[PDB]
Amino acid sequence: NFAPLGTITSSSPTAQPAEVLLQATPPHRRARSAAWSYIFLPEEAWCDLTIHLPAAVLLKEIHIQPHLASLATCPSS
Amino acid sequence: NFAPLGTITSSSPTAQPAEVLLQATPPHRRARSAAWSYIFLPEEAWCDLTIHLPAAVLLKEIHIQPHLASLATCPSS
Repeated sequence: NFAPLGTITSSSPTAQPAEVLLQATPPHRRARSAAWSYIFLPEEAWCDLTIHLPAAVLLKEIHIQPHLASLATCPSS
Repeated sequence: NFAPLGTITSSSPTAQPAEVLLQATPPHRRARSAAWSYIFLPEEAWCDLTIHLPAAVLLKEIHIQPHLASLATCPSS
């Protein structure tokens, strides 16, 4: 897992910092709050997150874990 | 709402009774257990529920409310 060594950023100027998404140890699977949250404007359809790595890597898999306490907030695609 | 006056049944001989789904007052939004549950066999794809009414009615709408405490169990279609 190379994610903890990189830097995460977003193009929305009003987004909560998301450096907590890269921690190696996953949060508890019964937490009452999502680690990272994003609020959509009524005319918005997509949000973006960019991860920069310090050096080139042969990539094979991407893992994303949503907030299990409430799956109504899982991204649609 | 004509549902409370009808009878509900299912074609699976090993299904939990589902007469509680017809109650007029909805359960609490923060309940820790689903009102009705069904367990799928590994070769099963669909389950069925039939509601019989005592007299003919001009039907317009159908409402179904899943278990909000865990949306991973919401039916796919």
